Amino acid sequence: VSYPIFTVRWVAVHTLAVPTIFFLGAIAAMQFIQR
Amino acid sequence: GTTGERPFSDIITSVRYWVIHSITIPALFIAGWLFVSTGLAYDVFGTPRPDSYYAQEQRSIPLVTDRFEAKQQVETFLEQLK
Amino acid sequence: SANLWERFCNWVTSTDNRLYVGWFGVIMIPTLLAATICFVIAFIAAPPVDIDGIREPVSGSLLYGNNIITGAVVPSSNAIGLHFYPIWEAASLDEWLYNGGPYQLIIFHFLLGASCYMGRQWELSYRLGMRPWICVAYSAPLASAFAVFLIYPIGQGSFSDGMPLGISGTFNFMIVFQAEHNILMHPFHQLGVAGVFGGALFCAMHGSLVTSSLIRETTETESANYGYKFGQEEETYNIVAAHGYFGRLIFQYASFNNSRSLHFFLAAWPVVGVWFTALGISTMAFNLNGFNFNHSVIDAKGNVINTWADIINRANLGMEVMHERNAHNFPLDLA
Amino acid sequence: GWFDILDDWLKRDRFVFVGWSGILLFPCAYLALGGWLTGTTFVTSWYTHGLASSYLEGCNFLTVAVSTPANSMGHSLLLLWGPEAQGDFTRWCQLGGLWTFIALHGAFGLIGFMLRQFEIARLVGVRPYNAIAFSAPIAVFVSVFLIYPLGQSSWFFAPSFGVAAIFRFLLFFQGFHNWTLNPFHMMGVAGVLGGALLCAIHGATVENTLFQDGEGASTFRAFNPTQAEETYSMVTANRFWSQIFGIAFSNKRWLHFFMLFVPVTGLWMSAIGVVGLALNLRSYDFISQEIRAAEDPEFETFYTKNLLLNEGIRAWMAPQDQPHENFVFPEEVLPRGNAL
Amino acid sequence: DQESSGFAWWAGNARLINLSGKLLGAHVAHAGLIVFWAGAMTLFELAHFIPEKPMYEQGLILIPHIATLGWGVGPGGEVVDTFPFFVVGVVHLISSAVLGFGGVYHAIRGPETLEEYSSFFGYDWKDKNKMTTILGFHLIVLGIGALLLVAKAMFFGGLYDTWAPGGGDVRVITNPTLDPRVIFGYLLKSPFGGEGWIVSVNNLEDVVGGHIWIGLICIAGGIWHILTTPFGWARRAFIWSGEAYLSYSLGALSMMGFIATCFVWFNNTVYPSEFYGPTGPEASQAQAMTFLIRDQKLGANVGSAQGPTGLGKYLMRSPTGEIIFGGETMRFWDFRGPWLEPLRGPNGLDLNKIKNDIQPWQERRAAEYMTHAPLGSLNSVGGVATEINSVNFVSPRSWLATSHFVLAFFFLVGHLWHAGRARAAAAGFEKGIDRESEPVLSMPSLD
Amino acid sequence: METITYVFIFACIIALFFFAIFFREPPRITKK
Amino acid sequence: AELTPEVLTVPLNSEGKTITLTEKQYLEGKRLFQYACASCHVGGITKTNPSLDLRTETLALATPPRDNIEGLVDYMKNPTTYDGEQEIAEVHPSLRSADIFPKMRNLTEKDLVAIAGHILVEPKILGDKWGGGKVYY
Ligand code: CLA
Ligand code: CLA
Ligand code: CLA
Ligand code: CLA
Ligand code: CLA
Ligand code: CLA
Ligand SMILES: CC1=C(/C=C/C(C)=C/C=C/C(C)=C/C=C/C=C(C)/C=C/C=C(C)/C=C/C2=C(C)CCCC2(C)C)C(C)(C)CCC1
Ligand SMILES: CC1=C(/C=C/C(C)=C/C=C/C(C)=C/C=C/C=C(C)/C=C/C=C(C)/C=C/C2=C(C)CCCC2(C)C)C(C)(C)CCC1
Ligand code: OEX
Ligand SMILES: [Cl-]
Ligand SMILES: [Fe+2]
Repeated sequence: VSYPIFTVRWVAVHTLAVPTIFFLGAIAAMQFIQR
Repeated sequence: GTTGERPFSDIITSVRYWVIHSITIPALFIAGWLFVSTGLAYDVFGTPRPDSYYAQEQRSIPLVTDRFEAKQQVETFLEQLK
Repeated sequence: SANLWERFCNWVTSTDNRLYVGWFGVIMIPTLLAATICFVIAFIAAPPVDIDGIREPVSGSLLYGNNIITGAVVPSSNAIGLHFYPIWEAASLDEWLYNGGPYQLIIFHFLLGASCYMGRQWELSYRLGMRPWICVAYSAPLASAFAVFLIYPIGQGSFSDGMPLGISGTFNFMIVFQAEHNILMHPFHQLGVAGVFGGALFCAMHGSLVTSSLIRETTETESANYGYKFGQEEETYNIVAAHGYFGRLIFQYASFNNSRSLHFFLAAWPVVGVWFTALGISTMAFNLNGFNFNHSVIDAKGNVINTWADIINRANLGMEVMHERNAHNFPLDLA
Repeated sequence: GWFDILDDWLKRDRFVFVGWSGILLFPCAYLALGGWLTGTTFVTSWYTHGLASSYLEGCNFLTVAVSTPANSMGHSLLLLWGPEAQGDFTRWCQLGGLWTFIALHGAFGLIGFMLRQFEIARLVGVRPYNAIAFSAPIAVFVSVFLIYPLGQSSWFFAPSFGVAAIFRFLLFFQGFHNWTLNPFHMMGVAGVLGGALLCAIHGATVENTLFQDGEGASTFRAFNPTQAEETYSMVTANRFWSQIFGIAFSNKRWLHFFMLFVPVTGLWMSAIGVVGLALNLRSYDFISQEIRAAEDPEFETFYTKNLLLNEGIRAWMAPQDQPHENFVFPEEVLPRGNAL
Repeated sequence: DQESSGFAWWAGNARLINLSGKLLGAHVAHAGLIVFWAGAMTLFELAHFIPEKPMYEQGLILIPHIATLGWGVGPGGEVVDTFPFFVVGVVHLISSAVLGFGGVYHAIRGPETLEEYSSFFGYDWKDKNKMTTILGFHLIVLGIGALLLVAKAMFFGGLYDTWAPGGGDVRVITNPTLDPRVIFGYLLKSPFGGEGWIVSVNNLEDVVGGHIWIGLICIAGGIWHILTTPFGWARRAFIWSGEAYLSYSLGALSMMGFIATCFVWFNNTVYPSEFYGPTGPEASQAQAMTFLIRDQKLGANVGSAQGPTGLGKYLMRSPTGEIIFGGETMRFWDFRGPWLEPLRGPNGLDLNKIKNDIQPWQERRAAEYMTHAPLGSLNSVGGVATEINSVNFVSPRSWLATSHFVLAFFFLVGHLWHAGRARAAAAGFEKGIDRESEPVLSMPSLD
Repeated sequence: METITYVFIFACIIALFFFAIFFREPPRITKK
Repeated sequence: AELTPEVLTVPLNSEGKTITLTEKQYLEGKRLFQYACASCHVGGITKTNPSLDLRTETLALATPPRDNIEGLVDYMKNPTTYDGEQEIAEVHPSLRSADIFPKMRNLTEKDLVAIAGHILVEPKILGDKWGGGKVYY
């Protein structure tokens, strides 16, 4: 079949995936903070 | 048992996907990393740094005591080098 | 007579009995009858019990100032500990009732019978040509009774620390447990409520989905239940219409279409979760407690920055500091 | 008409069904989950509870939380553009604005979600017994996260969104409300525990009374997705439980409704009890018990024991659990047993 | 060879029930994993091991197992030479490669079945003769092993005896209790408070002696099963199938798993408090000791001291009259230990020895065990759930006991599961009720 | 008075148990 | 709100003279305090004798004075009772009893000074917490 690319599913998936990794990257950096 | 969307199996398997996402996915990661490591996150959410919970001598907590003049009261708490 | 004993064995094993008294039943029925009769009599008329062995009798029976909610069967004395205390071990019944004698008689008989009850849940399944493993599901609530009535006392070194047989007495067991073990901050317990919440969740899930996808065979002013006859050939609900709905609620592949894969999950989730919660009490019976994040996050100077974990610790201290008033003589509670 | 064309699009069978409900559900639901995940990692609870509550401060998955606003705020909605935050975002965060954000948003998200159930059921043409059931989780959230603090002094005494922050909410209700002694609560656990039993027992019963519809041992493949005959022997199941337990089902339609009733009814009862705890109309004591306990220093039940535990909880927790009260409890006034 | 048309993927290892060859590979590859762990872990423990520091404060569970056998230790459990630890570790780790080799080989190269490639090694589950024979083989192998312990104890060095006359030290046992009345007496002992059944062993003479009996008996039954077949009742009672035999051994391990849990938690002898931590009762006993010692030095008469309840602050009586420690520690009046025994008399704790025979080494021993009770958190924070972070510690007795109970339990479930299937497999309905011939439908209605 | 009330209800539940088990409606197959 | 050298300035001897520790010494002391003290002296208390704590004030009224580097260090070698009228090295960890208390074998004079410093710096930071028990947790 000739499937499309940008779809409603694509939107949804990204609304969760994009912030997630951005957070996973943020948290990963926190592991090195100290005092 | 099927709809318009392109079957995940194909996409997660397609070389084109990875050619894209080997760039995109690490990019966000490094971005989130910088968000913290540059101390920006501290200012965006007013989260105290390890040396910004109390004043040097003070051992009291900066508890907000009134709603309407809270914002003003909060700023006053930052004043005492907190 | 073809043979008395041979007939006897045939009556026991008989699948034509209203209640299947099995071979496990031969042990179950007497033990359960002893437990229940002693319980009922105790719960009503038993005298106060010196649970903590400090000569400080705790009354938990109806006739002695209690009601259903407060009333309980008080655990054996702490002076007895893990010692075996049958009726024939006491100078008199008066002494036996004072030292929490009934408690042991009940829990031992119960746990014994309740185990045979599991054994019987296999036997009948065998005699009827159906698959076993039903008893395996019952192993989870049983292992909890075992953990609460036997394992924890063994670990702690006394039956006086086993869960009392009553409503308010059960609440006491929990509050104190939380103080000394911080059970809320333990993975196994968390897995427990996960199975229990999920269980109730899934129970409502399945329940609703099925009953909502019933094939119409009833009148507008007639009970929808009558649209089913005991001993049907075909199904009474449209499992394909059910999957169609729930498949659209979330998304298709996150929905069951296999009734067998469904009911397995329906059984697996709670049993496994309760299995862990049973292992939780059994693990914390040897003082391997929940996470201790007290005074974890501290600032650049060294000051202690409190978390919710600290707020929990304060509540726990109050329980610890106040439980069993006159029972302690020394700083550390190591028993 | 544009409406029916708008309708057409929304009600289109996609991978993730949108629908009219989706216009309410997805925005709120996403912001609610997002707001939590945000505060969980970044926002602090220092200026509101004197607590660290984020990964950024060093909290872990258990100790993290989106804490309630200060007691000063009252029952304020705490709008970003409200008199408190005054449009400021950072201030808004520090005043626990994210709590009312998560709460109110999530609340509407629960409204949209049940509406979705209603909307999807109608389209598929199935009975809405999935929406009726979902009323129990609603009542709980409404009663606990909204009604309860609305009866108290402020949002501050509502359960904070977080693992540990919920555990103290439990211990609090014990110490202060004696929540375990409440009949409505007892019915609650009776429904949940009994519901988690029905779930277990029914699944196991079915899997172990199945017919043989295949030649393999893994009987999972041997199921017919297209109805037809019953996949498990309802008749055998009946005779089984009738002999081991004495009582047994014999009407699948009732058995499944029962599986709906029990857990939904339980949660509803637990809700009513909490609604009473808002006005502090708790089931704390038994007057008959206290009166004898006063006159008679030798009368002791497991009930009296528990109350002493409550006194300990209240005294030792209140100072750091209610900062706004500026509590100061001298060592000598702290209720304590011997040695400990 | 084997795929979906036999079992499901998540039940894969059940496709090997009738593949003796490959089924041997698994057991040999698996046995390598056990040797691998034992080896690699010992070296891991040693790599972190600090000599001038208690073993229980270092999370050791294998090195203290070696210490018990009299290896690298001396007076009071003092670590002398760490070489035997290094040896035991590396030798194992090596043998894992040998076993692992055969394991991999028999499972992917060698014969998929054994019956043809060797009729001696090939077997039939229903072959009651081969089964009791293979069982007879292992019954000897285990039998010799039991004597391997006896040899080390009597000849090759001895064992660590905490009850040592001059104080805990490696001692050569040259007088094993062989009296059957004494030995088999333990089996007739109660499992409750006081009479402690098997766990109540309190001297190496019985330990070594008992193992002599087991060693002989085991090999004796080993020969018996080689040269015989199951009787009449033995055949009409059990189920004879590959799964059935598994189940029997599953419940067996479960039972032993429970016994081991109580052993490491209660026993003092075969689990020295010098290498492991102080046992649960021991620690609570120590606290009573400690403060009895303290306050007495402040001029208090411990004998007549009256506690809050009027029971006896420091000393009270047991239900049978013996003089014991006071407080909540009344539940642990069944505790026996080297440090405490010299204070005990014919009627329990002697008030005269307590008054002026207290030795300094006992005082600090009590202090030691008191501040090292088996209390801790999952994240390893020693003390009560309300303690503060500082002392990173959780008694090895706690780790072992909890771990081995979970395993023991799940194995009892594994038992029920596999025994229930075996009964249904044999009679033939482990795959569903026969749609045509439904048994229940042929039984009269009880209604 | 209270004790009596508690035991009575309890005794009533046990009585019910009996009738529920041994005096139920006979579960009839197919032709129901 | 940080560990300044202003905070790490503790009295060296009885004659008023002071010493200034470093963030390296502090951490090292804190670690060593966990290694050989925390077992009984967690959070400044004394499990085997709750009557005597590690409060600076308590150490000051000791005999001899133990509220300084020199004091504590001497104690860690030859410990005495609160009046000093009795040596307790036999039932208390010390250098002259390292054979009895293996943990004290490694410990060198540098370690002793670090541990001593830790005891004096903690109350400066924690305050009432350092002295009290569960009440201040
Ligand atoms: C449909 C989805 C939806 C819904 C129901 C809500 C609902 C809410 N949001 Mg919200 N939000 C959404 C999507 C949604 N949000 C999205 C997608 C975002 C991301 C941009 C946000 C971001 C967001 C933030 C950042 C905040 C909220 C907040 C709120 C709450 C208070 C807002 C308020 O006062 O409403 C006002 C209601 C209206 C404006 C509706 C008016 C509709 C009428 C018909 C229009 C009339 C206009 C006309 C000019 C009037 C003329 C009258 C004349 C006399 C002048 C409320 C629960 C606040 C909150 O949670 O506080 C704790 C808050 O601070 N929202
Ligand atoms: C001597 C021990 C022993 C042996 C030899 C067997 C052998 C067998 N079992 Mg088994 N079983 C045992 C103990 C044992 N069992 C115990 C103690 C239990 C109770 C839990 C079970 C429960 C059980 C069930 C429920 C089933 C079997 C089945 C089987 C058969 C197929 C094997 C299989 O499914 O592998 C497949 C193996 C896996 C899918 C791996 C499972 C992984 C586990 C669950 C997780 C372990 C957690 C781990 C410690 C954490 C690691 C962290 C991770 C991040 C790395 C096979 C004959 C199956 C069968 O066909 O019945 C005859 C079957 O359905 N067993
Ligand atoms: C103790 C763990 C263990 C062991 C020893 C085995 C052993 C075996 N399994 Mg198995 N299995 C296990 C766990 C285990 N399983 C678990 C947990 C699951 C669930 C996921 C399964 C699921 C499963 C299925 C579904 C099947 C088996 C099968 C088999 C058999 C054939 C293996 C095969 O196909 O080779 C194929 C080998 C390869 C593809 C290459 C793997 C590389 C090798 C084997 C490992 C090398 C080890 C090491 C790194 C090398 C050291 C070398 C050194 C000594 C020099 C074999 C006896 C099959 C069977 O029934 O046999 C007919 C089969 O169909 N297993
Ligand atoms: C089973 C026996 C056993 C016992 C008693 C111990 C005991 C110990 N180990 Mg150890 N270990 C074991 C097996 C065991 N280990 C194995 C098999 C391995 C190989 C992976 C290791 C590898 C290992 C390392 C690398 C280290 C230890 C360390 C330690 C010590 C510190 C304990 C600790 O912090 O762990 C805490 C561990 C946990 C809290 C994890 C609990 C995991 C549970 C069991 C998961 C259960 C979930 C369940 C399976 C989910 C399945 C359900 C699903 C199917 C639905 C302690 C003495 C440490 C040490 O010596 O330092 C002092 C150390 O560094 N161990
Ligand atoms: C559980 C252990 C076990 C068992 C039962 C078998 C069984 C078998 N193996 Mg074998 N094997 C094993 C472990 C085992 N293996 C290991 C660990 C390895 C890796 C080194 C191998 C490597 C291996 C190879 C390379 C081959 C076999 C083969 C065979 C088969 C032919 C018999 C044979 O070669 O013996 C012949 C040898 C003897 C009869 C005598 C050996 C005695 C040794 C030298 C002493 C053992 C001492 C022992 C540890 C202590 C016991 C004494 C104690 C009672 C006091 C047979 C089915 C062959 C095969 O596939 O043919 C079908 C084959 O080519 N095996
Ligand atoms: C683990 C090793 C092992 C295993 C698996 C077996 C397995 C078997 N043996 Mg056995 N045997 C062994 C070691 C072993 N033996 C040793 C070492 C000896 C030498 C003493 C013997 C001597 C021996 C004889 C003389 C006979 C067997 C027989 C049998 C077969 C039938 C067993 C039976 O029906 O018992 C079922 C047991 C009962 C019905 C009795 C139950 C009552 C028990 C003993 C008491 C309650 C147990 C309780 C829960 C545990 C508490 C401990 C207790 C001390 C208080 C079976 C294949 C018989 C056979 O078929 O011959 C080939 C037979 O006649 N065995
Ligand atoms: C607030 C706010 C907002 C919102 C925001 C958002 C919406 C966000 C989002 C966010 C997000 C959305 C985030 C996410 C995150 C995520 C994460 C971070 C995750 C993680 C994960 C993990 C970690 C995992 C784990 C696991 C599990 C769970 C299971 C098992 C296994 C594993 C381990 C894998 C706005 C702007 C509107 C407005 C203002 C305010
Ligand atoms: C069958 C199968 C399987 C399994 C497998 C196995 C189980 C294997 C095993 C394996 C093994 C079991 C291996 C072993 C190995 C070992 C080795 C190889 C060793 C080595 C050693 C050495 C080398 C030594 C040396 C040293 C020393 C002495 C010290 C120092 C360091 C060192 C370490 C170097 C699986 C599941 C996968 C899959 C399916 C099939
Ligand atoms: O009992 Mn109930 O409480 Ca387990 O802990 Mn110790 O003893 Mn008594 O004290 Mn706490
Ligand atoms: Cl209490
Ligand atoms: Fe069902």
